[PDB]
Amino acid sequence: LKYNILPEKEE
Amino acid sequence: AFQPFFVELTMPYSVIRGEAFTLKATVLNYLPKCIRVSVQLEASPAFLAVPVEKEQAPHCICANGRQTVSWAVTPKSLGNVNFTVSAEALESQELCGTEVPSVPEHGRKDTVIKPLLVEPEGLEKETTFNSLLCPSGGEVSEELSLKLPPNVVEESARASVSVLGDILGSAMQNTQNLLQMPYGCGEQNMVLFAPN
Amino acid sequence: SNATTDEHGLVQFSINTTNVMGTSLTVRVNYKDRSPCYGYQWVSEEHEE
Amino acid sequence: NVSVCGLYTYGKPVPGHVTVSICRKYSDASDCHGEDSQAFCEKFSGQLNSHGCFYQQVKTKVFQLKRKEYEMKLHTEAQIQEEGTVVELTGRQSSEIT
Amino acid sequence: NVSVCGLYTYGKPVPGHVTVSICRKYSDASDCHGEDSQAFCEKFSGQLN
Ligand SMILES: *[C@@H]1O[C@H](CO)[C@@H](O[C@@H]2O[C@H](CO)[C@@H](O)[C@H](O)[C@H]2NC(C)=O)[C@H](O)[C@H]1NC(C)=O
Ligand SMILES: *[C@@H]1O[C@H](CO)[C@@H](O[C@@H]2O[C@H](CO)[C@@H](O)[C@H](O)[C@H]2NC(C)=O)[C@H](O)[C@H]1NC(C)=O
Ligand SMILES: *[C@@H]1O[C@H](CO)[C@@H](O)[C@H](O)[C@H]1NC(C)=O
Ligand SMILES: *[C@@H]1O[C@H](CO)[C@@H](O)[C@H](O)[C@H]1NC(C)=O
Repeated sequence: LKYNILPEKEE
Repeated sequence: AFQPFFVELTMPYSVIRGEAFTLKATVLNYLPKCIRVSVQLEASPAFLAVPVEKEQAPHCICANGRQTVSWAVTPKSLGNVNFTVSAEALESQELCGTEVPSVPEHGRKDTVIKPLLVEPEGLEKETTFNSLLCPSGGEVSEELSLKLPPNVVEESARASVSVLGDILGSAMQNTQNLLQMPYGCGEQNMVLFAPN
Repeated sequence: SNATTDEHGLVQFSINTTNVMGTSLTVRVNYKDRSPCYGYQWVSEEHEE
Repeated sequence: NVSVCGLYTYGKPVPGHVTVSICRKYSDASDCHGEDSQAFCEKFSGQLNSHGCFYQQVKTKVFQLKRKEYEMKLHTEAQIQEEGTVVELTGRQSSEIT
Repeated sequence: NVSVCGLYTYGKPVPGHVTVSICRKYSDASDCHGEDSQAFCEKFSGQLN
């Protein structure tokens, strides 16, 4: 499969 | 082949939607007639354009002279998308050279339209399982279904499956190499005889 | 015999035949394993034979 | 750090320049190359200091401290200032094999 | 001696800056476990007129 993550971890 | 009054746009091949960037395309005059050329691009809603050297007007381009301008850029669309630029000579700007007829052929203005694949932003990790089923006299059945939406960016998912038996994907060469009449001592013959 | 290069580097032998069976031919400009620059080690120079 | 200062009368050196044939050598050559047996000849030459003895730092990387790179043979090219009778000789040349 | 210039689209010109490369291969670096197999390289830069 192919998919995307990491929209956050800016706190 | 040549083109007289054209814009030669070159750039990377594939870009990403998220981050911004710039590209630089050039208009080419191999003609001693020295032309002020007003280069621009027609931007669709697929992206927004902001220049860095558009406040100043270009001056002129003599034989093999070239006026080039950079354009910061960030896309929003996806897929196989087209790319736009502009070019044409202009009349009555006698400030740079001696004259400017500014009349190439009836197709004097050059409006190039070029393609683009734009793979996506974000961390490309994957997901994959598998299984093997075989009856000899009946039927079996598999089921794979992987629900993994942790706080996601949409339009990312894709798989591409395989019904396969990898017994002989590329297994010809060992299968007709490893054949020999043995030689030497006992262990030599055993290695020359056991794999066979 | 002895000859010397034309512009194409050519000379044209011609040997009368009626003698012992075999026959070995080599034409030379430089001597057989010359004394200065004998070459009995790592150096690169071996003139054509 | 090949340390080099000899004085023609033990108290009178030149403000000048010196080089020296630090060379990777020792491979029996017919000089078919036209150059001697050097696998390398390195040139860590420096101006001779007017004040004091002159010393040099020669790195053994470019010397290529290799198994099949062979013993050295060393032959300074020590030059004399405003005289022109420049000195050359092969001393400190017969080294060892490690 | 070295020379360089390409036949362009229609054999035309286009200018720039050139950086010519000169190096030898299989350098003297450790001979089984390479360190700097690229030799002592040099720099001949030019302005493509
Ligand atoms: C953008 O470019 C793509 C190709 O990358 C265009 O898709 C082609 O459209 C033409 C008709 O204009 C078809 O004949 C082709 O078959 C299409 N692609 C291919 C090679 O199969 C697309 O029309 C352009 N415009 C868009 C939608 O961005
Ligand atoms: C011995 O070798 C070492 C390492 O090269 C020298 O240390 C430095 O050498 C460089 C020149 O290669 C000088 O510019 C530095 O100032 C030196 N640093 C110091 C003071 O350690 C060292 O000077 C050499 N000794 C001599 C005099 O040959
Ligand atoms: C070549 O040598 C032979 C020896 O018998 C002689 O008869 C002949 O005349 C010589 N050359 C020719 C072909 O005339
Ligand atoms: C360079 O010089 C050689 C002669 O040494 C000549 O044959 C050649 O044509 C010249 N051009 C090259 C190879 O750059």
